[PDB]
Amino acid sequence: IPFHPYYTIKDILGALFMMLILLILVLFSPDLLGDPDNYTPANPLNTPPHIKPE
Amino acid sequence: ATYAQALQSVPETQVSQLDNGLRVASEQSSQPTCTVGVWIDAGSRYENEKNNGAGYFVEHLAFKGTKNRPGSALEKEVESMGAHLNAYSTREHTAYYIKALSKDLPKAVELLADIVQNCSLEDSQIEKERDVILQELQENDSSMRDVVFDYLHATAFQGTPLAQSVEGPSENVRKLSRADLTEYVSQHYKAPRMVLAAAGGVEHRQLLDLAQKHFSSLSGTVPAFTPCRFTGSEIRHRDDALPLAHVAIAVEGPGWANPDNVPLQVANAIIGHYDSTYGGGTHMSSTLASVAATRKLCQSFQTFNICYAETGLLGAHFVCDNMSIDDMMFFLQGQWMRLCTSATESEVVRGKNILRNALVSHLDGTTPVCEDIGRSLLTYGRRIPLAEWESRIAEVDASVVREVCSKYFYDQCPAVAGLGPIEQLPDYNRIRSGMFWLRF
Repeated sequence: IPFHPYYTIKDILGALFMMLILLILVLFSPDLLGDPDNYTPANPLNTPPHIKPE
Repeated sequence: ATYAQALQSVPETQVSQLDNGLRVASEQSSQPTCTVGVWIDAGSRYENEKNNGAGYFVEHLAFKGTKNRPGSALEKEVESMGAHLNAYSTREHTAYYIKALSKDLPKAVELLADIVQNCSLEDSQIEKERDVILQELQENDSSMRDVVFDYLHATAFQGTPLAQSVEGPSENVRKLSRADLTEYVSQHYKAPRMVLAAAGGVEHRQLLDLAQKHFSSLSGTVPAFTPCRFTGSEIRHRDDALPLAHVAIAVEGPGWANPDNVPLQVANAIIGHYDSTYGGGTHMSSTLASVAATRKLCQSFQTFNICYAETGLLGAHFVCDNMSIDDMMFFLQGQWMRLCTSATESEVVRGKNILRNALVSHLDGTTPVCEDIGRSLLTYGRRIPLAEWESRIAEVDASVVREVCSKYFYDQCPAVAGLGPIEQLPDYNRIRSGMFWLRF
C-alpha cells in the first residue's frame, strides 16, 4: 500500500501516544528515573552511597 | 443558411398515442429509406436476481421464430425485400428496429408487430440459444472494455438492480425456463412502455394507420423501478498477463431529467478523447490529451456520461500500460479540478462548439434519427428539438460549468473499476484525496 495515505497518520498517532507518555513523565514525575543524587554539586571528596548509571 | 435557420428547418417529429398506450412517432424529410423500430422500456434494470439475463434471451429468440411466421421464414421476409433487422438491449431500454424501403413500410410494421407481441419461444430454440449465450458471455469476457464497464456498474450500483449486467450471470442463463421468459414478456412488453419510432420517408398518418391496425390487440390502457444508490467503491481485477490496463472512474452524475446534463456534456467535451491513432496529438486543445500524446502516456481515453433515469455514471475511462496509471490518475483528476475551480470562457466556448457538432453529426442518417426519437420519447417524455438543444448550449457559460462541476465533481467519492496490470492504480484513499484541492 502507498505510504502517504496510511502510514503517515498511523505514525502521527504513535508519535502522539509517545508524547502522551513523555509529557506525563515530564509534567507529573520529572525526576522519576533520574537519581536524586544528581541534584548535588559534584564533590570529588565524597563517594556517593551507590554509584549507578541510568 | 445561418445555422439557426437550418436548425428551425429540421422537420419536426409528430407524436401520437393509441388507446393501448403505444406512442407512435415519425419524422419524414425526403428519403426513400426508413428505419422503423419498437422501443421497449425493459432491460436489466427491471429484472430481479433470478430474471437477470431474461431480456437478453428474449432478444435473442425474438428473430429466430414467431407464431404467424414459423422460424426462418421470418428472416426470409426480411431478406427478400432487402431490409436489415437489428436489436439492441441496454440496461434500461430494449429496441427492435428494421431498416427498409419507404415502399415496404406496410410490411415493415407487420413483421415488427409479429416480433414484439407474439413470439415463438420454442423450447429447442431456447436450448440452443442457451449455449449461444454461454459462448457469447465468453466473448464478452474477452471484451476488456465491456468487462471494465460492467465492473464499474457493479461497484457503483452495489446492492441495486442497476449493478446487474445485461447478459446476466452465467449460472442464471442455464436455468432460465421458458415460463420465466413468458412471464418477463408479459410484464415487461406492455403497450404503455412502447414507442413506435419511424424515421426516413414515413408519413405519420400512414404510421398511425398501420400501428392501429397491427398493435390494437396489445394490452390496452406494479414494479416501475426504484431509485438506486451510489456506493463509491472500486473493483480491482489484477490480471498482470493482460497487455493493457483498462481503468474507468465515474461519479454520480445527473439523469435524463436534470438539465445539468447540458453543462456537464460541455465539460466532458473539454476533456475530449484521444487514442494512439489520432491527429495533431501534442497540439490538441485538451490538456490531458496533449500531455498524454506528448509523453505517450496512453493508448486510449474517453469521457462517458452514462445517465439512467434516477441517476447515472459520469466519468472517464482510459486504457494505458502498467507504468502510467498513476500519472494518468493525477492528470485526469487535475483536469477535473481545473474545470471545477476555473473553467475559463474560451474552453467553455470550445466545449459548446464540440457539443453542438456532436448532436448534429449524431442525428444524421435514418437509423440514428429513429433511435434518437425512441430514446427521447422513452426517457425525456418528448423528442427534444435541435433548436432547444442549441438554446441550452447557448445558456451555458464559464460560471455555469464551474458551478455544475463543483456540484458533481469536487469532493465526491468516486467509483473505480480497473482490470489488467493495475497494481500501480492509486489506492482509493489517494484517489479520493485527489478529488479535493487543498489550494482551493
